[PDB]
Amino acid sequence: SVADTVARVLRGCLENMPEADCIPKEQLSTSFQWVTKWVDYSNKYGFGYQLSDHTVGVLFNNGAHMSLLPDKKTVHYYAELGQCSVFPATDAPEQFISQVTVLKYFSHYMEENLMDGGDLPSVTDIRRPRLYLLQWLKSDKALMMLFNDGTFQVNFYHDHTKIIICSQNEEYLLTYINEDRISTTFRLTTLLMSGCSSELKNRMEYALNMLLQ
Repeated sequence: SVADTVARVLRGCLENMPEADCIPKEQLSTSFQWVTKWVDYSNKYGFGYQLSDHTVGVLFNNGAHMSLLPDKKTVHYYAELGQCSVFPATDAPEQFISQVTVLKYFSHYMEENLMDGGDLPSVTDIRRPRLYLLQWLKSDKALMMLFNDGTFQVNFYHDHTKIIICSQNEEYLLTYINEDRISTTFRLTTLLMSGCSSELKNRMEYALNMLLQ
């Protein structure tokens, strides 16, 4: 249903926007939560990412999810079945220890082998009930990540281009991160009217197809 909403929106814009050469000229200055780095170790432990605020998250293979907050000290854990536990990392209870030291592993792999996926400015304050990954999908072309608040992100392998759909002031936004990791953020309402370049449009289409899976 979170997914239904994002699809409904993105199909809407895709089926209704015009033909264009260039991307839209009207562009915004803002920040919001998005995935700056990620790491797939799903063959063994699960899938990890880092967010814009420097929270580290991991979706484990068994369904559970852990986040390390930007203080590097505080953990938020959801079980498979939804149950939320919050405790500090170093004083973890027995049955979470293996997973915490894995969370930590992911944090340090990302910190010292990977670079930020984009030049969006770090969100200083993320205040809402905080994000966790609902769902991820990899095809041979791209990685798709969907968060509990509807934030939608797809990263293309070939050229490190990315698309991000989020909602900010009760409004839908799409940002394109290009080959140079420069970000441009539009109003969806704006893309609807003015359309965009075929390169962006094709990536939007590819993204939608990932969502309909």
